[PDB]
Amino acid sequence: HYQDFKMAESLEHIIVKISSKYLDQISLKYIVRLPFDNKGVDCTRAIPKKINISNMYDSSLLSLALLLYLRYHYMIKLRNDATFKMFVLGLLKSNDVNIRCVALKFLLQPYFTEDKKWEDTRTLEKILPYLVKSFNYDPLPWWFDPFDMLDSLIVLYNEITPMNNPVLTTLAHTNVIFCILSRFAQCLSLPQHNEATLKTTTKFIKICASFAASDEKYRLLLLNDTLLLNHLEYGLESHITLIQDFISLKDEIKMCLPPIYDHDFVAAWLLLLKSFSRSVSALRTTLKRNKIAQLLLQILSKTYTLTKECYFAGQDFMKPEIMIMGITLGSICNFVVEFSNLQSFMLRNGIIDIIEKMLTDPLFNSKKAWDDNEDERRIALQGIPVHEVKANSLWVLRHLMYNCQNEEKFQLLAKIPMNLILDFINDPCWAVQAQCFQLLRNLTCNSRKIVNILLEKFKTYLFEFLAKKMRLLNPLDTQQKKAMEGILYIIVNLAAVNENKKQLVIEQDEILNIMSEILVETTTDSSSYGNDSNLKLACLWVLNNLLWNSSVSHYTQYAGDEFVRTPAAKSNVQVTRATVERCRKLVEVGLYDLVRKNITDESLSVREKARTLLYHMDLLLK
Amino acid sequence: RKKYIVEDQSPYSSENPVIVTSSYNHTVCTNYLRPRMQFTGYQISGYKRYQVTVNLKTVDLPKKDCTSLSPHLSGFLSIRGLTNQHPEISTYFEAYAVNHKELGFLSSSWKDEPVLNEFKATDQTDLEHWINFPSFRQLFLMISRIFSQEKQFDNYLNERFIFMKWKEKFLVPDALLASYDGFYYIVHDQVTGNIQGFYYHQDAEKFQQLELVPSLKNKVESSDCSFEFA
Repeated sequence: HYQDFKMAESLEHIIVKISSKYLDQISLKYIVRLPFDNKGVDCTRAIPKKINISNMYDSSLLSLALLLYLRYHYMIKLRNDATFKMFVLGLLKSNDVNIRCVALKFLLQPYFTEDKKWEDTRTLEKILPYLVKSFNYDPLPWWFDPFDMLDSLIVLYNEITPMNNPVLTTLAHTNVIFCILSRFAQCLSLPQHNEATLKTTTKFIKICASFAASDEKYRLLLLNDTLLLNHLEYGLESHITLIQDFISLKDEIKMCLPPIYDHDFVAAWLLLLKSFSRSVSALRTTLKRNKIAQLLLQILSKTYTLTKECYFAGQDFMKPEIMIMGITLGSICNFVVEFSNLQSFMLRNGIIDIIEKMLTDPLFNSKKAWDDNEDERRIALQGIPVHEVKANSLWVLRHLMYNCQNEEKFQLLAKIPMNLILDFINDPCWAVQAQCFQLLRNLTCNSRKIVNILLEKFKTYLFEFLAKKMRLLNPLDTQQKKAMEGILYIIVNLAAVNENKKQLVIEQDEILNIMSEILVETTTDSSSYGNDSNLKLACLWVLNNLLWNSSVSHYTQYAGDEFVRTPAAKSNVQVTRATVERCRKLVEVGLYDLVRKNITDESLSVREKARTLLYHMDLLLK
Repeated sequence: RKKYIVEDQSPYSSENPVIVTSSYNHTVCTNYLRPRMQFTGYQISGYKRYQVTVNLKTVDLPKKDCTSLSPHLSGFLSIRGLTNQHPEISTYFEAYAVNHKELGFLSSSWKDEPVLNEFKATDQTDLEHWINFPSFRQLFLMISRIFSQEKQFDNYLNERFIFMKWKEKFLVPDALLASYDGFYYIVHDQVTGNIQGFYYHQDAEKFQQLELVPSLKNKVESSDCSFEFA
């Protein structure tokens, strides 16, 4: 740790010693639109003139030292100095390729590490033409890859702001995306291929899948070509044949073994498949093919039987396979949504059986006991992360139970019982917990028997468990916030079943305290939860479900056979006084003033929902 | 015994991540524009009346910055006969809202794209079909003049009325197995949550009304399902 500090100090000293000789060549004549000061330099697209290091040893030393300094300095200044930033911006136009590449790496590092750095789009617009020019140099260093950096920038802006991508808009106006797509179509049509052409095609497939991850324009523009999906199916079929050929000769081979040579190719093809499947029109018109679904299921089964059988090949042979399992399960959980046409196809070909076999394995489930004849498999396959497989499997199970009748729910619980989900309820990975809570929320929706089963598994203390979960999940992380919303909507679905469930919900005191702490948050009090309107809407929906039923509707409104009476027009006095007692308890707790404070809330949905709830409570009280 | 409490080994930590969820600029939905929401009404075509049902599927309403052409609303629209014995025709449709930053009232601020070129008719036709609604007038009393006044409007999600355009894409039961070449001018009221609109096509009759209303359920207690595209 001390040697890292010494190395960082030495490299900073080398950079400062070398760069101070050529620091006087910085010259930029600009205009600020509102003299020897440096105010307003970050308001123009211009960069200072070309700075040339005449000494060759000095240029080599500066390049290598600055690259290692980029490796070191975040663990332990020069980034924040305006003079050094202008020096590197002038170094961008140099003649030496190494200097230009190390300048591009220096300027683009804070966008991936610093917080709230991605709002600086003017620096990105200043930098990007030189990256585009850096695509066009014949001797390139081994530590510089323009494909990786462009893909990283596009993926960063897709993850942060999905609706607005600055890089795509500034590349579309300047005729670069059409050149990239034309070069992709040319690489896919080469008559002779080798390893270098596969790597180039893989990078092109990755950047094209990064184009269409959050924009329908590039999705439809890519799907305008009628020969792309054929090549996708060809790649998946090739990998399936390679895996099957390796399985068929496991006895002769049987330890370091090289991985299958086209794992990156297939991973990039599955990335395109996922990005294409993220839109409903393509799921209903263009991705209607059953061949894609059967190839995905075949890939999943073959990879699982590789991990089950040929474990002697080492971890280097199995890590790409588990990555392929994760990406295939992501694509599958996109295809199994209810309003897609292929959902019954995956039900008919047995996706639930594969998920049930995969989830009960001790490799993925830590609550299972390792059998006493496969200790070598446990030794060989340990250390490989398997969290994404479990999260995506629970995602598939969550999407299966979206807006379905109780027959399908009972069939799934006959195949995959509740004890497995409750084994996965306490995973150290937050994605697995979030998907488990959302799956439980989807299961408990509009069914009394599933709620009774969940209460029987918690023989209660379930409300104490949910209250303990709610007080410790950090709402500044998106997976923990997703789990929090899943918990709140489990409480929503639980209190909308019978009168006994409403009595059980209102008897608790910690849940009411949690609701009062959620509702009290405002613009200035956005510290405990963050003034999120979804949690407020969930709490108002719980309060609405506690006070609404048919007898109250008949009391407060009123004064086959081809013509039946409504349920609100058709014992009601006891239910009415129970609801009035619940309203009086809610008034005595102190949620009425919070409902008024939510009348005075900024967002419109919370305003209208709180207005309806307050009017109903006012009319019940009198 | 309390198995699920004493056996919990989650890494609880009140630290701060690299990127906070407040920086995540996601998309929202409203009270009556939830994913699973049903609307019912009629439609006066020619002189006859039809029954129209709308089932929403995905609602993805943008915010302050939006340079993406992903559809804001999506659903199934089914038209069945009421006066005559006309068979049911059901279609998949997509829809774009009107925010006064990128997608203005007139079809001249809409960008020239192959996916957005089916929502554009004429600035004069747009002005007529929008001046028919009283909420449009109450918005503009509080061609170049209306756009200049449109440039200073507030957030469109905080206003009671939402203006948008609907376009039927294809047929819902089997896409392969076209009388929907026009588009709908739609106004939606959030407080009462009802939908009015007009249907426009050049080679057709003009000013066909919609007048939808939410479909009341048979249980006042409601439970929530969810989904998320990966």
